[PDB]
Amino acid sequence: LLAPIKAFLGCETPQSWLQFATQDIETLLIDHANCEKKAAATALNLLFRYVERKELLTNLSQLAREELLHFEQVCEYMENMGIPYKHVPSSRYASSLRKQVRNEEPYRLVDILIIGAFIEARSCERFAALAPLLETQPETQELARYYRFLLKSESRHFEDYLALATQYFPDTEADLHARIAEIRECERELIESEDTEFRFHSGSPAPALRAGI
Ligand SMILES: [Br-]
Ligand SMILES: [Br-]
Ligand SMILES: [Br-]
Ligand SMILES: [Br-]
Ligand SMILES: [Br-]
Ligand SMILES: [Br-]
Ligand SMILES: [Fe+3]
Ligand SMILES: [Fe+3]
Repeated sequence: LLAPIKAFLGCETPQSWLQFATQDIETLLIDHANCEKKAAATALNLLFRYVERKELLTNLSQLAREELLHFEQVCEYMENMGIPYKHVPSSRYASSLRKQVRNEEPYRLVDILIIGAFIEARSCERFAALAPLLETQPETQELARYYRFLLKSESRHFEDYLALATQYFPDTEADLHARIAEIRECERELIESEDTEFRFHSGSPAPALRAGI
């Protein structure tokens, strides 16, 4: 299941991220909640703009409902875990990737769908990496269960985004691969490079941030 996710991504989640993540479950979960909202937002914006693309309408409308359901599920975990819904401003991740999107159609559309694929792939890999680590303490065992449950969901979302990108790309398969490889390098750098904040999709925690715990 994770084999094609790992092939598609340009790196694994660094061990530095995973070590920090277990020391700030609160930020992890609130940012997770926000990411689920953002994935619904992305899909819905696409439903507004590309009404001629009929497989995108069917698939992404379903996806946006599932993401909203994920949102409600995380909100319930927060309730149950005693976690208030604090203001956590968004990661650098999605906004940086969104800066790569080309203006010219249909490359705009294709880039957005390729980024979707990478975001969903990365989430899937990161949930997978976290789940066994969270399993090790009782107060995070329920979250681990939930993270393993999400894996199937995210894997499908990745596949769907990538399938859409493939069918609406106008040029050769080789041209698609080369563009995917460009976005892969951007995403890899966002994940592996140092990051002074901690979020679901934040990069390798900086010393500054390590000192704070
Ligand atoms: Br859009
Ligand atoms: Br629903
Ligand atoms: Br024990
Ligand atoms: Br291209
Ligand atoms: Br880097
Ligand atoms: Br932080
Ligand atoms: Fe989700
Ligand atoms: Fe998703």
